[PDB]
Amino acid sequence: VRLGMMRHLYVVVDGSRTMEDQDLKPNRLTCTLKLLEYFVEEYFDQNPISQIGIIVTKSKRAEKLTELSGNPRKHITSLKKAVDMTCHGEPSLYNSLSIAMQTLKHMPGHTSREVLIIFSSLTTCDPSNIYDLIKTLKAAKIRVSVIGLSAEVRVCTVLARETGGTYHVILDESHYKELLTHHVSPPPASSSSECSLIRMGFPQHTIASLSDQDAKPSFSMAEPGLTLGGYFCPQCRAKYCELPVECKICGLTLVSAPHLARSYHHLFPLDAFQEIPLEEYNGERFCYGCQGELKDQHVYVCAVCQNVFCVDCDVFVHDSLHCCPGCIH
Amino acid sequence: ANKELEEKNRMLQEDPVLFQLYKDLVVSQVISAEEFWANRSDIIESIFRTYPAVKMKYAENVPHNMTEKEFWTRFFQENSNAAIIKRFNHHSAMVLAAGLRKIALNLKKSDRYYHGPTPITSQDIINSFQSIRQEMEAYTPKLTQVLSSSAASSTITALSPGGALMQGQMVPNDIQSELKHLYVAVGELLRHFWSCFPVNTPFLEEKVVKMKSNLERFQVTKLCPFQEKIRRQYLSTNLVSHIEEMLQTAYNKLHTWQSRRLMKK
Amino acid sequence: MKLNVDGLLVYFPYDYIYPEQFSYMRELKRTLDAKGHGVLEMPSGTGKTVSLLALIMAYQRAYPLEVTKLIYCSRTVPEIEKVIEELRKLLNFYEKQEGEKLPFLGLALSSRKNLCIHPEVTPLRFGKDVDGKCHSLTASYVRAQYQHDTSLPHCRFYEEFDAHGREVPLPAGIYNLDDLKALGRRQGWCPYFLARYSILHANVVVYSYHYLLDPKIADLVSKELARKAVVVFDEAHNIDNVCIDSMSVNLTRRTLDRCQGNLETLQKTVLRIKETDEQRLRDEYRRLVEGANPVLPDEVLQEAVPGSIRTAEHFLGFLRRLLEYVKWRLRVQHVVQESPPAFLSGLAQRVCIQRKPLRFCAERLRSLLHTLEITDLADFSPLTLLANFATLVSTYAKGFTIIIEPFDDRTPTIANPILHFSCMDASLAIKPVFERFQSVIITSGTLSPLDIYPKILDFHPVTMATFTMTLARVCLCPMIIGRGNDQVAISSKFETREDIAVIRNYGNLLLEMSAVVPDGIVAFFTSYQYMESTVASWYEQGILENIQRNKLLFIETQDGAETSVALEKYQEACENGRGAILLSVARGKVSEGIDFVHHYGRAVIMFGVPYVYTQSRILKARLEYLRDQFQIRENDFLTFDAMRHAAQCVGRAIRGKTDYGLMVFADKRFARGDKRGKLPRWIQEHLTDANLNLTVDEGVQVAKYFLRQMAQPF
Ligand code: SF4
Ligand SMILES: [Zn+2]
Ligand SMILES: [Zn+2]
Ligand SMILES: [Zn+2]
Repeated sequence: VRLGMMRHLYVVVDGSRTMEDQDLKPNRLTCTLKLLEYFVEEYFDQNPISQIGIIVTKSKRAEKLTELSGNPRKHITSLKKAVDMTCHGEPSLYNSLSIAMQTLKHMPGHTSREVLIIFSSLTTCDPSNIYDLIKTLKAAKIRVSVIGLSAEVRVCTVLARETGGTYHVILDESHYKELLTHHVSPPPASSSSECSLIRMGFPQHTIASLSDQDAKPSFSMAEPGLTLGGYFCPQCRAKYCELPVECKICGLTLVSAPHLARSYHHLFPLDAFQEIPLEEYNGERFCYGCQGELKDQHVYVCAVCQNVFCVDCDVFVHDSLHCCPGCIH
Repeated sequence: ANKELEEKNRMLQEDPVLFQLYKDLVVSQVISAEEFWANRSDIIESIFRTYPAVKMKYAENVPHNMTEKEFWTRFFQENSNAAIIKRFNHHSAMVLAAGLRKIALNLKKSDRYYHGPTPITSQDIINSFQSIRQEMEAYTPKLTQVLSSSAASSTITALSPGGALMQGQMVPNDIQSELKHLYVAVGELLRHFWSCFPVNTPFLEEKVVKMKSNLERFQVTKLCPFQEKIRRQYLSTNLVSHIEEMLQTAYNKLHTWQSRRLMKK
Repeated sequence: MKLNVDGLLVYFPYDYIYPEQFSYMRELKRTLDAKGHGVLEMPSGTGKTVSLLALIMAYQRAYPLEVTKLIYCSRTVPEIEKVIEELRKLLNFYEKQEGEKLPFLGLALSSRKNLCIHPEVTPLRFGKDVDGKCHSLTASYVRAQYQHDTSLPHCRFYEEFDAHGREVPLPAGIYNLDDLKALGRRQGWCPYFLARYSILHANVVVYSYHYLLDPKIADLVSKELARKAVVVFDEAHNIDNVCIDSMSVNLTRRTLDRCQGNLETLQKTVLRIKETDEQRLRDEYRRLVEGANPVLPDEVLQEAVPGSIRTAEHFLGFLRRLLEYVKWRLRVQHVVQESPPAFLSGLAQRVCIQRKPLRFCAERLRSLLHTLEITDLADFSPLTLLANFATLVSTYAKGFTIIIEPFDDRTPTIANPILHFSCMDASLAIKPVFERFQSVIITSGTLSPLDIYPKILDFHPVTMATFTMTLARVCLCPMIIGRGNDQVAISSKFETREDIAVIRNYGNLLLEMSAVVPDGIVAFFTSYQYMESTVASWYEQGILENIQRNKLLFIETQDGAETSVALEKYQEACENGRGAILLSVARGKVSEGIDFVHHYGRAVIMFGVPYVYTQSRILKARLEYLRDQFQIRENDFLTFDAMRHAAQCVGRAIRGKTDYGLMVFADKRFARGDKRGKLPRWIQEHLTDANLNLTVDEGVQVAKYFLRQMAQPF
């Protein structure tokens, strides 16, 4: 299934009073903030070209906590600040969705717009009806996948399925990581969603030519001191401290070669390995992947290389490495 | 109405960065300000929205020889039992009315990724393979073969800053603020200049903006060297050449694309 | 999905059936095979009709001679409309399997008020007014005048229906009330009468109980033609109340005053007739000598002779005398009086009215009323009510009682006394159904134990089967919260009702539950007066305001218009994220009428056991007789009525499609073994002893856990 390589996802978090209640081990608001940091940090680590923007809705008002950006450190910093947030009020889904729609209305067609709403308080007081907004979202091809907390609220139930997103509820804290972790992967592009080519430029890192000859002093582009060398642009010719950052001038995405290669594992997902507990003529006592003795009645194999991988290797290969070690050969 | 005038007053002093740079375009009398903007309690409120009767009473009972505190007093003020049920349903109904305003993927060439963007007889394999096969029949030469005083010492000298493989000034600080102000100045105005440049815009209405922006590039950059001249003629140290690239490269893109336009015609 | 039942092969449209369904069909077939009346309970409101219907369709084809027609009744027309849809879906599936049309006809009857096509009666909504207009249009005089074709509005639909509808019967098809109305318009025939004619040959006929219980109307449409028919009632747990209410007739001072004025109009009408038309209308006297309907059932009904009353002048005085006796006997100021057999003796002695002439008064009134060519019966409807009461008392009083209330409750002094004639046993009015029809299946949900019904209704069931729904996921999660955070008894006892803590506990439970319960929730109180006191106590405290902050709250009132608007707003709240807390009374008409589905009434709350004001004499007479006869303890029936009624309103949350919904009983009484035993099997068996006495906060926590498990998909 073709996926949305570049996606603009908004993590809407409810500043409702119900977040004050502690059903989980820590304060519920802190836990979501603590875990949301993992998603934000992991979200870019598995989709660099994408960009994220967080919104916090409290006291019936939706305030953009952070605009769309490509730097996980900036977003994570806001999460740390938001830990001490008052968290007193009632959320307004219409306000939150409306705020996201305005920013996402002007986004380019190629990108896959998305929204992730962490719903905590089942109540949703809104200035106007949301069903009109729901119709607008579908015409806006925005995928809203709510993640409720302790409630299978009907209003969100139609929202996810009607708008094309997915709805879920937190069975427990451990299950909470699984739910957000699922949204890290680029959701498949549906029939309604379309695709198009996107222009990009690769900023060659440059430093002083020859012992500060014809040097290129500059400070930064969003107390930065003078920098001997920094990333430039094919068109801006502006010194960008770090990548990948959208051209503050061109509006064209700048991204290094490795970042694009980071997302190729999505295109070619590794075929799962059949699990056979018995030895089944496998005369190698040591696992091939890790050269370690198999202390469990479990084995994994490919359909091409036909190698042997223990539970640890198969868990690792399908979790992080996203490729078969031996089958590369 | 004078909507723009009110907006300017709100941003006149509330935010320095926005107004600071806008004036600079007029400090030297570069271009008209028209193109600048053209291109770019709760409790009473709840009762105001909830109860229509209070809204009607407020308009008719607008403060006149009275006090707001007295008005607050008027708020809280078997048949009586039914009133609570009727009020709450009416109150709940009013609140509800208040919030209701009237594809499988496929590919043809996957080998290209494996040898991705990064760019770049037979007997030799046989000859080399056999020779190495007989190499290690003598092993454990560690006593002396691994390193020597001369070989080890040479490595240390190389690792020294003078040696090979080990290659190895914030004097201006007040000027830094001006450059940052200038950097924002260029960025603020380049953004509009580059706003329409990437898109061809084969339309007179959209293309007219390009011509005005294209001409405006000279006007904004006409005054730029004058500010540069003052800073340059201070100590002739820590030359600022990067700021020139954006302007000069903006010129080259302007001149080249403008020239390309003539060829297309 | 054909099912090879032990008795035979039964077609089934839906993909799969739970194990309980297997038991359902075989259990039903057992009674049908035995051709004996029985009673059974099945939890699911939806899918029960098709499973019940599915066997009948197979049974009819297997043994067409055994069963003539199916008479499947439903409580309310809004609910019978959805039933025929299930039958229509089944017929298409069965017809598709066969591949050709089959001799199967299905239709639903109803009152002319609900369905009709005549423009004149369309604007009117009152049922009584509709009959008066229709009766006038279809009156023999109009029909006789229609032959003359004089200048007068004649209802064309009935005129052409007689010439056309009589000759050609509809071969087959399924026609709901909405569909039936359209058919009449295009064919220019009565949706009502056309259905009435179809009853002669209609495999499946469905209509409300009031078309099958009251002898006034049920008997005529339910003639002996159904010698062996599978008559079935649905959700007929409160069958006795509907069955008894058919017999009960209420006479009031306002009604009596209307009768006196109506009688005067009747006297004036006769005077006009005498001077205008005497000979032709006098012929009816010969017809009377030769020899709106009487409420007497088949055997009880008598038509020997009109009696002494034979002329309008004589008969009118007869009503005049009887009206005066009731007028005086009603005006008497005293304690509530009971005199089932003595009232007949008292009336007979006081004003010299023998019962036998008085028995035919109701029938004579209709016969005499017809001779009067009256404009409509709506104006004279109260007079007929007295006539119906007049004949009913003179007919029999063994299982009845005349109750006179000079002073009405809730009023220190009221000048509008009401004379009650409430019955005491439902077997009397339902007796003809059992005898006329070989077997009756009283299918119902939330049914309190079956053994009582044969005691309440004089019948011998073939089987007493209780079914508990079996699903891969445990949809319903019942619980009883008898102890609050204060660990204080929370029983809503009449003496303990005044407790502030008990009132506070309910607000605490609702407030806490409202926090966790998603959009859609309903709370049931015991009575309107108690509900207001609880609401007022919460209103004075901050509990109500906190509840308002948590979710929107709606209360219910006696007037239907307010209830209709409030209920519609409630459904709007659930659709949006606001959610609504609809406070209602268990015995209020809103609870029985409304149905709660997914994201509607998610957590039904039963605040206190539902009990009526024991001071109500009418209930005492009914209660006393059940103790006097059939050997039922006074408390046993009283608890049974509450348990059956408490389960009635709270069992809607599990309508169907395995939509998760929890039921919380806010009273320690339910935890008692006696209450649980009377609880329906499906609700009872799921309920466990561990969660039986959950604390208010403890119950909230488990409810939050329960939602989590149900929230996740399959
Ligand atoms: S005769 Fe038929 S069409 Fe006319 S009012 Fe009666 S039911 Fe309606
Ligand atoms: Zn650029
Ligand atoms: Zn291994
Ligand atoms: Zn492999």
